[PDB]
Amino acid sequence: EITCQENLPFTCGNTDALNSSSFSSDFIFGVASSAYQIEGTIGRGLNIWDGFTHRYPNKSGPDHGNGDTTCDSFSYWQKDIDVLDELNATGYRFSIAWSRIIPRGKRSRGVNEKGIDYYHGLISGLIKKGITPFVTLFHWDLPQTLQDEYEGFLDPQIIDDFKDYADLCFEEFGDSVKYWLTINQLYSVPTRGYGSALDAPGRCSPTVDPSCYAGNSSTEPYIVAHHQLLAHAKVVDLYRKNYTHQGGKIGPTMITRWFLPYNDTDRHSIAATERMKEFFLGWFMGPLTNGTYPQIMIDTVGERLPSFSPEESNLVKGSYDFLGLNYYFTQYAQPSPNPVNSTNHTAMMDAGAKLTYINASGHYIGPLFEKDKADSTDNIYYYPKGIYSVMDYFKNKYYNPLIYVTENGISTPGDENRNQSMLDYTRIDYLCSHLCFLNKVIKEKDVNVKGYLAWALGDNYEFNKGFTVRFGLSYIDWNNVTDRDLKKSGQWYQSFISP
Amino acid sequence: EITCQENLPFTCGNTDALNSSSFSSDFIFGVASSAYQIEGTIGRGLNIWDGFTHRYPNKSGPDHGNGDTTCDSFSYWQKDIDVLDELNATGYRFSIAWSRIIPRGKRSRGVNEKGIDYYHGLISGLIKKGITPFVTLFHWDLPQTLQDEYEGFLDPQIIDDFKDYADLCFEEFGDSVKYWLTINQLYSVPTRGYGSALDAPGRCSPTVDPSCYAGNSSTEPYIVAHHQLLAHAKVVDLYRKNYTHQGGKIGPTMITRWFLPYNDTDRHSIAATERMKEFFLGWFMGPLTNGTYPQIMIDTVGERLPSFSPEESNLVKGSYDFLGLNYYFTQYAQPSPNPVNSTNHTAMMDAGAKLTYINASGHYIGPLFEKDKADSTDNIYYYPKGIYSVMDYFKNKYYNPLIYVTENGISTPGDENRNQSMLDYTRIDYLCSHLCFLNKVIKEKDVNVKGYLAWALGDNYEFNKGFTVRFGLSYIDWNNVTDRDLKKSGQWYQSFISP
Ligand SMILES: *[C@@H]1O[C@H](CO)[C@@H](O)[C@H](O)[C@H]1NC(C)=O
Ligand SMILES: *[C@@H]1O[C@H](CO)[C@@H](O)[C@H](O)[C@H]1NC(C)=O
Ligand SMILES: *[C@@H]1O[C@H](CO)[C@@H](O)[C@H](O)[C@H]1NC(C)=O
Ligand SMILES: *[C@@H]1O[C@H](CO)[C@@H](O)[C@H](O)[C@H]1NC(C)=O
Ligand SMILES: *[C@@H]1O[C@H](CO)[C@@H](O)[C@H](O)[C@H]1NC(C)=O
Ligand SMILES: *[C@@H]1O[C@H](CO)[C@@H](O)[C@H](O)[C@H]1NC(C)=O
Ligand SMILES: OC[C@H]1N/C(=N\O)[C@H](O)[C@@H](O)[C@@H]1O
Ligand SMILES: OC[C@H]1N/C(=N\O)[C@H](O)[C@@H](O)[C@@H]1O
Ligand SMILES: [Zn+2]
Repeated sequence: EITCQENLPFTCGNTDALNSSSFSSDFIFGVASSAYQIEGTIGRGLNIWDGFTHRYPNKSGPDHGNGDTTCDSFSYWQKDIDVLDELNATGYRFSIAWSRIIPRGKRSRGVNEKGIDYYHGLISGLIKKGITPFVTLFHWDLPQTLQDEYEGFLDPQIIDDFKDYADLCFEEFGDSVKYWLTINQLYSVPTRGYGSALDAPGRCSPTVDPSCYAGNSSTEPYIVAHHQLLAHAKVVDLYRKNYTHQGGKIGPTMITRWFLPYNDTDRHSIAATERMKEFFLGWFMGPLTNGTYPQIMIDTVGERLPSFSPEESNLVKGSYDFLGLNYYFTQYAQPSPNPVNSTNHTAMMDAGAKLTYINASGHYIGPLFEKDKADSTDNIYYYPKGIYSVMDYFKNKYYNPLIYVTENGISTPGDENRNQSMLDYTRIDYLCSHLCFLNKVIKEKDVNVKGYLAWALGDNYEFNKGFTVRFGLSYIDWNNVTDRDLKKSGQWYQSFISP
Repeated sequence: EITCQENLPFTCGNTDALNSSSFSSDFIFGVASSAYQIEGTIGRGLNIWDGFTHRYPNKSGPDHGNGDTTCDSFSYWQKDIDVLDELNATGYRFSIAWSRIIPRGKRSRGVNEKGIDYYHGLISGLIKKGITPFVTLFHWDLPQTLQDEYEGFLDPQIIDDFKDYADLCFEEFGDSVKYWLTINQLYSVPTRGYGSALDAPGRCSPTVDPSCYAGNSSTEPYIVAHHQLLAHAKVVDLYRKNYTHQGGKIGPTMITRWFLPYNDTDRHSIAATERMKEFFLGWFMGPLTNGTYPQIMIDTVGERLPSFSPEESNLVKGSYDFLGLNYYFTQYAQPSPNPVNSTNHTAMMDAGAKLTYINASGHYIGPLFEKDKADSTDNIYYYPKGIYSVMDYFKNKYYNPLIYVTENGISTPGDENRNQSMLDYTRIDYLCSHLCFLNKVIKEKDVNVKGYLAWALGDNYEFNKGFTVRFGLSYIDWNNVTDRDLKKSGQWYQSFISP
């Protein structure tokens, strides 16, 4: 019988009690990254994260930081492999920058052979060290040209451009890459990129944020989400029809959260919690498992929710061999109005829920996850059992999928000095508390989870936050980025992997 | 009788002997800038100077500097107006960033009203201080989308996109702007952007520079130059047919240089010198005055030189109300082979000339203009009489045009500290020596020159050099860019203007 802690102090950092041998022999352990965040612009075209951070610097991060040079994994990819080798990691999730291999967006305009060579070397070096690649085709860094030609995922033109890009990746790298992820966190671009405009490309309704260059927060999230599903599905069908000889697997990445009622004896809060599951997870998992959006979304969103034709439904339903599930935290849900006629209406209001980390009786759900110094009542708190709840829910509700945990991790503040940042015991407690629950759900619920990739391999540019927070298991000095030095968490993870 | 100095020491910094009253009463005096170099990316889309400096950082400058923030004239445009007001300047040349007003390149994709507002405020503030704007529509900063859709000026699609952009500028700002420049230095994009790949977009033949993403240095300069002439001419015809009510004037900007024989008793060097005039100046001035390229270019370049149809010839011939002539220096020319079959052949080799600053008897042409610490035999030297020679030549060869000197200036090294940089006596000597010759040619040759705009208003990002050199008449601290403090040269220029 496995017992896991939900509250500080944690004791799961003792590798005598929790280690890789606690999991099945074949279980993959590693770390994750993405291309905007780590490579730098050298050698690639420009994408919408370049565009957004440069046009709206105060949205790039409080320090106005961006991915121009970052940790320079363009030059120092071997040092990333060395970190993985030091960890004895068996997996590494990274992304391919579309703008590095097809700087002009549309594949007929030519490829960047040097870009292709950069990923070939990375992939070869990973394999030579026994590290299985998990490659994300699209971690948000859309070539700027596509955004400017047709507003990217807002237009159905994205489908074929994304398919031709994907096809080039499978042709060039699929002999060695056997695990592909299509779009990172399907929920995030529609809502943050086209709803709140916190993320690239930064579109929204005028009264949501007057800085947005265009948009409609009420309708565009749905359009973009629908196009993401179609583009994803077209790529999975291409992979499974044209690249079955490579013997690999493909899936989407979901951001997952658990949801609990803000008041667990209040029917209205319970109903909001179930609505959040459908609006946050079912918005994509209903299409992916059934070819349709959830009924509550059909009902509430009405004419703003696109329909799938019968062909599209069939393309999307079942369009995965596995699911990459990212997991960081859980929210309490309570009812909230949905003012659909308000000029500041967003798609995120359609769920009819307000989300918090404190419940009605004043209980904070778990330890601190992210401090927000400008408004401390907006602090995020984590909830280790949420990983158990999410995996259980996916098995039960979503037809027993094969799952890889493709991100899990926690930041520490960029204001800490190097010594403080290296002594990242808060990160060991976060990681180990989640791994304990992950082992527990695999054993108790028989969830088909086959690997875990912690966020992040190293310190990097953090979307929305610049370099004001650090997520790495290895530390990078921004005044001299060559080295990636294992923190206390990296050193702990090394011992967890090889106890 | 006017006597002007050609060699150090100069004495023309004494405003008792040379000042604005030496020139006609109506003569315009001011300074110049360009939008990439001064504004920053905030509030605009991305262009090919963003793309080039980010993809090829070692070509942006030795410091890898770029125009991301620069002197932040987006925020501090009023401080630029204050500099001009302090100078009592009567003119200011600046450029409009296409990517600020039409971030998506093609006007039908929408305009950026806030971008438009930024130039309206600038223009209104200039006029309120009695400063005549001279506005460059295109100072090299092509929206990246156009480069990625069709390779920008490489394709004839540029013509209409540039025309629709220009039309928006005339509609929005032409009620107040009465002097328009179309393309900055017609020679430079074809040769540096598409020949040597020193400049955006960075195309060349593979053996010229293996880093180029595509190109052909032998043919693409000609294609691009031809499209520039067509696009320029289409915009001048639009201005003169549709905006004649505004009562303004439009012209191209030429980079001018004088050329002298490396050996003035050697027929071969004399012939090379005359070939350089045709290949450097006549490449554009033959079309602009006659609708045809020079005969020597027709003969030498052969099938690589595009033809104008009769309609195009007529559009281009006479497509100026004035000429903006930039002038910085003069070269000696000697013969050089033109290996047209060599894989590393460039269009610049077609003139059959090698250019130096030292003649056959060892004479350096004038004072130091730019030191090149990596190869000192590549140092540039200036030649004050060259401004006289150029203006005389334009009057005699090119049908007595109306001329504004739209750039003239000199750098000082970025390694100097602030005190040294403020004590920029070398810049006073450069400026005054040229102004003396400019007054002399107006008086002696009756050249129709009506104003002079020194490069630059302030320190800025220098194409190819980052922040490793300074050109300003006012100093900017890169650790805190708000202020623009007049240097010794700005203070001298103030007294020259108002003696
Ligand atoms: C941040 O920048 C935008 C311009 O993109 C401006 O509209 C907004 O007010 C600024 N935000 C703050 C908090 O100052
Ligand atoms: C607009 O929404 C903001 C946050 O969504 C809210 O504080 C404000 O009341 C809303 N305004 C109206 C008119 O509903
Ligand atoms: C930068 O870091 C690398 C790795 O530690 C080191 O070898 C190199 O000397 C350092 N550079 C400077 C300038 O300190
Ligand atoms: C500069 O960068 C390019 C890659 O864009 C590389 O090909 C070239 O060798 C580097 N130049 C030098 C002098 O190192
Ligand atoms: C290529 O040109 C470079 C400079 O233009 C020159 O030094 C070299 O000789 C040329 N090579 C050939 C094969 O002509
Ligand atoms: C920056 O320069 C401006 C102008 O001199 C000054 O007012 C402001 O205090 C300076 N900022 C800092 C942080 O020094
Ligand atoms: O916020 C941490 C990490 N979290 C993420 N999702 O939750 C992103 O996919 C990744 O790019 C980001 O850096
Ligand atoms: O090199 C000085 C100056 N010289 C220029 N031409 O000669 C450019 O138009 C301008 O952008 C550049 O900064
Ligand atoms: Zn940048």
